[PDB]
Amino acid sequence: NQYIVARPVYSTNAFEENHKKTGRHHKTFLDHLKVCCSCSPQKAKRIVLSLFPIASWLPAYRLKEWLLSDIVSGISTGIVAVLQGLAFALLVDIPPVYGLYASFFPAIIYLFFGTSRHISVGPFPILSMMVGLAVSGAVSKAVPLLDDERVRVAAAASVTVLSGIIQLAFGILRIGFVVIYLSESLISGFTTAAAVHVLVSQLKFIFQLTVPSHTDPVSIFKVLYSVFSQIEKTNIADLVTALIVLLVVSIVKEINQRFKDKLPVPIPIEFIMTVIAAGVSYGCDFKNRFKVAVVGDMNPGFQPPITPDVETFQNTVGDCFGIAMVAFAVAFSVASVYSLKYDYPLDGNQELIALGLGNIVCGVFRGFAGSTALSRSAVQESTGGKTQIAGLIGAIIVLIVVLAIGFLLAPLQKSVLAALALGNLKGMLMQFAEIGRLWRKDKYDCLIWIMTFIFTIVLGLGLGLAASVAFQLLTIVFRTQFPKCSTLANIGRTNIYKNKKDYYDMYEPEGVKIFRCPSPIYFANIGFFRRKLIDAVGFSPLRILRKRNKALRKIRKLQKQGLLQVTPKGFICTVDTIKDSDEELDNNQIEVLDQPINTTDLPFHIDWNDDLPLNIEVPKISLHSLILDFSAVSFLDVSSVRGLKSILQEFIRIKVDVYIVGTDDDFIEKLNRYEFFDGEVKSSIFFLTIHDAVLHILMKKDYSTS
Amino acid sequence: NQYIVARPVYSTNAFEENHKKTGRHHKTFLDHLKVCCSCSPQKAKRIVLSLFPIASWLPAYRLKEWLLSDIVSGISTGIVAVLQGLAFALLVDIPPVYGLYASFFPAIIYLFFGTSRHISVGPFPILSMMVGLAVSGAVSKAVPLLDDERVRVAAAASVTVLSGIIQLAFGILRIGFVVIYLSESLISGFTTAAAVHVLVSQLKFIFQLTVPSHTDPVSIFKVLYSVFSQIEKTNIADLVTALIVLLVVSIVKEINQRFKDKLPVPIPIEFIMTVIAAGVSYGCDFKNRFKVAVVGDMNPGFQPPITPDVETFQNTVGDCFGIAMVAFAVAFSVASVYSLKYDYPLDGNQELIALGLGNIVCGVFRGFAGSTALSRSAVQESTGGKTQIAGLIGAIIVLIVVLAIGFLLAPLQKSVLAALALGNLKGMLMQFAEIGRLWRKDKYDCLIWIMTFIFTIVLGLGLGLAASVAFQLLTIVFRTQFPKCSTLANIGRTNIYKNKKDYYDMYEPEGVKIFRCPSPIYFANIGFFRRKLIDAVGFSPLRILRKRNKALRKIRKLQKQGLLQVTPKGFICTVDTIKDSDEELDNNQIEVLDQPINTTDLPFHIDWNDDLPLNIEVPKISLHSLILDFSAVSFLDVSSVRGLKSILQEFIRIKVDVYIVGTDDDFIEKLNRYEFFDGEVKSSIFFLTIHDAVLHILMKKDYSTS
Ligand SMILES: [Cl-]
Ligand SMILES: [Cl-]
Repeated sequence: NQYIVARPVYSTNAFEENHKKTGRHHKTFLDHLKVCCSCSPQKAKRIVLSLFPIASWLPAYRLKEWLLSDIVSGISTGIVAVLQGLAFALLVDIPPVYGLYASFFPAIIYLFFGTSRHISVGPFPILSMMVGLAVSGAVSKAVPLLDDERVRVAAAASVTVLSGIIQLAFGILRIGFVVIYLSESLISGFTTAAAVHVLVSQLKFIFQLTVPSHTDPVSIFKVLYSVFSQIEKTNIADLVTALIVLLVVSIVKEINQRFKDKLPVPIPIEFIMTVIAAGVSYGCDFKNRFKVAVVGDMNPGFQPPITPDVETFQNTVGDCFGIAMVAFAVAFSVASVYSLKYDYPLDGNQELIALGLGNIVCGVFRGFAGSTALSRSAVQESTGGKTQIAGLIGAIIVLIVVLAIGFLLAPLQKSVLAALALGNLKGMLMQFAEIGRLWRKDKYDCLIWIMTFIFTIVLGLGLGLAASVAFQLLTIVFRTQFPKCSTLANIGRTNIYKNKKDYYDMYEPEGVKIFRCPSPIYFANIGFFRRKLIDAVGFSPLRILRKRNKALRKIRKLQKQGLLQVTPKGFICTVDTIKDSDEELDNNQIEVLDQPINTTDLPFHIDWNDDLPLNIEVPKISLHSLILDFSAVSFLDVSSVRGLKSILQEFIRIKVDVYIVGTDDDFIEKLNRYEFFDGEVKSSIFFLTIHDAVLHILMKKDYSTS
Repeated sequence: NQYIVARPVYSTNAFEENHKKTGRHHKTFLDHLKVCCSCSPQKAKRIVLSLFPIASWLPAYRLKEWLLSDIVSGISTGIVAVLQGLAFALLVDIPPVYGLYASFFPAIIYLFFGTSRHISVGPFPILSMMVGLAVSGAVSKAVPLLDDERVRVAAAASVTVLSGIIQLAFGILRIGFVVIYLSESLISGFTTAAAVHVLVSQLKFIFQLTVPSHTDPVSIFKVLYSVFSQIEKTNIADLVTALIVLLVVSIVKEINQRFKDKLPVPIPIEFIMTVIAAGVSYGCDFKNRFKVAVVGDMNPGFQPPITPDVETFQNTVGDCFGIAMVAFAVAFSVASVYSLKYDYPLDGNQELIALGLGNIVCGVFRGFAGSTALSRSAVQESTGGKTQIAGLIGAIIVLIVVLAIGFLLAPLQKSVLAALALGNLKGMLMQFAEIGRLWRKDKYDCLIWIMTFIFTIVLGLGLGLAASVAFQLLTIVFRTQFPKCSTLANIGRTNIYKNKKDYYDMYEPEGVKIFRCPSPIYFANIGFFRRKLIDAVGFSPLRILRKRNKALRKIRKLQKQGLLQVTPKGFICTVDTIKDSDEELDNNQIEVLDQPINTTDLPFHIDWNDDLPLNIEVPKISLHSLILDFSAVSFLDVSSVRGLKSILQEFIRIKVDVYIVGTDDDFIEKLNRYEFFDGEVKSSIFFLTIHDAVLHILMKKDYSTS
């Protein structure tokens, strides 16, 4: 192997000069705006088919291969969705039939407007908790036992319509890329904190206690006190039934996860458990024997459309923003999992449009918000879900339960629903193991995780997410805050320049300094960059310039008085009796020491690194060439330019040639916009690589030696 | 000038093997915590000298060179500080003697604990506005005419004590680097919007109208409506006097800065205008002839110490946090303009300590928060101020006014004080020109400017600032969100690789792709990076792997059925035109298509790019080597490393070699912590430069051809 290169030393200017560059009209936004408004027949059809995905996958339906799997997966997911809807309507503190409305309407709208094929659409615990908190805050700020739940149902419907409107607006404006602003560790900490929230929320149903509608901040600790202050009134039948259901459900769920091969269809343990619980609570008469809290009689049928309260809109706009963002984040994560697993495209913008429309229709018809539960999407995909016909059949099962056979869910206890909702928490609760992993790998992401979790538990579920996103954006600045700037030296007498402190037998060319900042320099970076550059070169260029200007002022004062005669050979002095005296420039003239040294008045050049007459003392420097390795400097903001240009100017003023190497052409094109280059700072300071600058320096210095 | 290199082709591993690495100790947190508790004699001496700067700059005082200049500068800045304190006590809506207390106490404390030598310590308009808003909020939220102003004075004192406590705590924990979290454009937009706020807040004194204590959000609009709703009751004498004062002070400040040289000292125009205003108001009896509002009679002397209300602390935690942050940011900016101008070190943590102690003492003695006014600091520096003895003399002048000659300021109108404030406001108002400048230079910083302005005008000054810092952190993500990822190619048959779309006569080695992402490839951009890499290579590695696994499954099915035979020659097909039968794997068996292809059961190689027998079709790829130019990739978070590892594995599985080049030694070391490396994704994929990777590819491929 041999790396044999023989070419000329290239500046960026000399390179672009010798190699003619393909002229490219990069873009404007006028032509982009107009080409975005072409409205060709083919473009109009493409837009109308991207807004109505069912027109594309329904005619391409593979009946023989998909119909039975869709029917089976739909039966399973609908049976699960009925119970999940009842439980999550308990989480919202409304009658439990509105959970069935929330399980019915978004699935039917997403069947038409959605691009995913494997997610089940409906409520999930975190969003039901967020909606319950939003409506408990909306009923509080309201300028004035069945009226209470009626007002709560109205507030839930209005919160749902507003969050659906926000989602639909975000999908129309094509902002479907907001999901990138939530990292894996932020989502992890938020979801395990929310699982702890839900665990705490199910305690009033396991024990059958009466807990107020507490609100954030610190709602979880308020709910814990309300629960364990009454722990002497705990219903024992509710507790025992909930523990039995939770135990059996978790055992059979682990069995389903472990024996996923020998099992043809996963065991529907939730269905069996609720059937058995309702049968034993109806046969043994638990409602009057043990005084348990049961689901009770639900009204058959749907409710007429409702009108959204704009007062609730005003009172909960921010809560609905949080609800819309969490709903989209969760649904897009689950849908992305399945789209990567089955290799089909997933339009994020369409998701927002599909979920917003579903939430609007749901809230209009008295349901509450919901996008996708990973627990129900897994039940749908694991049972053979091939298309969104499984969602249609799940919604048909929900419709059958709403219209015909809801009376069977009358003797079912709320502790059983709470036990199921608690059984679905193992996956999120065991994410506490991410703390140690992230500690090992990346402590900024461990900070995001730990720091998200604390915010969400301490604050609310919607305020915690906002503070968490802000802190996660702050850790990006933490990463690039104190960069490990280094000094480079040549190792091997070749074109390899490494850290000066890392290898033996390196070589720094005399008078040359190579400095590397390993990160994008921004506003929070440039003071540190200047401090480290000054520590690396060994002096402050502005201080050297100021002392040189002081020395030049003293030389002029001593020479125009006659004590120092100018000669083209040197600084001969007729009298060597200089007395100690400083000019003591006042506050209004001291700014004259930062000006460039223009000593062309004297016929000969002053050597500032030699000794000056009459004991005038100036700090002597060895540096004559400063190379800046800008390879890993991705961007420069407005603050970086101002800071860098001023840094460069002082170096240039004290006669130190500055070279910037390792930058691509886009970097220099962007630097041309800041009006960075001028006289005394030109584009000739940019070279290709560190070696290119180093060979230029060597030839310059050997020619100056000649 | 010829660049000639002849070295061996170096992986990172081969370079570490050939060049022995200088062993360096671990900078452990425990040993660092060991140096923390030094208990050394000189260490304790320097700690005490750093906490009490006066013990170091007072003995080193130059009397004959500094004393008279400091005396004159102190006289001038104290005469300015009296009037500024009165005006800012107007801004806080308390009696005007508390502005004198605010101009006295912090200066006397900063004389002892301040590392600056040129700033004038006291209130400035933005902080007086913030303190007044915090006081109005506190009096609003307080659980149930002189009593109203007494309540306001107590709330101001308490808000000040809490602001000082927060500053002192931030200085004790050594967090004096938070000023880096405010860019130049954030500060510019904030100070322009705040100058607009201060302009609107002085209108109730120019016109002499009764405006309620409006509070944010949109307090600027509320105050404008209440002002221009009663614009008919405007006092004409107040407006005329304010306009005359404003015209004169603006003209004379312009004459001052235009003719700095001819004037030995700047013309004191606020003082002269105040004396003339008070004289024509007392002689001509403006208080009874025109019913003008005057400063009134002030209580001669100081007030006894007060105890901070903890109810006010509870009510204004966040308000005082914003006040502390704005105070420190402003004082540090000014202090930094003179440290640099006069070349002395400025400790930020001692700045926080001194400002916090000054605010605590001021609030205890019935003052309001203040750090420094750029207008007053400029008067102190521009008049000859050399040390903080000028601040001591200004505080002595404020003391004289408080105790002895305060009654002279009795007939002075408040419109004159408002006019002085506006004359000082002109400078921050002139920052509207930065909009077009930033528009031309950097549009992310233009966005920071405009959004900071809008957040500060619409929301509060404290909420406006909080929102602004969040959006400015978000723009950092906006920059690195959609990087200009590009494909590279060789120019000149040497080691120069540039954008494939930029020059003519470039060269792509057959089968090699070189991909460059020019940014830290973090959580915001790993999906984008993945998509762009897939667009660059021309295919999806996972899709090719899945179709190859499908083809191999069909091959094994047809070969164990006896339909085809295996031979060292290849596949022998006695039967051709096989019946096409897709296996149609189910949802729980399909992830077997993502497994590595281990066809060692068959003795011969299966050339997946050749023709497969019996109508089997797989996509063919020309790519056999993929180079990733990670030179400008600064950092990688957990999300990046998971996404990056996933991308690499898919490529490796389809037999495409992957090389990562251009990364420094520190970057590879960080990667090891993440456990990125394992079997099949080794450390041998890292090479020094792109040419090193390319020379390795060529030798590998030519050896395989040989
Ligand atoms: Cl779930
Ligand atoms: Cl000011």
